[PDB]
Amino acid sequence: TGSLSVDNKKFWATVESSEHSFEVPIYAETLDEALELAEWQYVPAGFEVTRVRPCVAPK
Repeated sequence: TGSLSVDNKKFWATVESSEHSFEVPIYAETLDEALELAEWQYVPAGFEVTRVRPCVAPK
């Protein structure tokens, strides 16, 4: 499903490294929650979560 932002608060945490900045779908209520979610869940992701943005899309 390309439209995974189905009503749930989908966020994109920019997990960045020197070579490339990545993004993984965070699911939280607020942006602060999404933000901690990244730095919380994204430890074994390798990259460093530099940003978190709201997808806030129905698709």
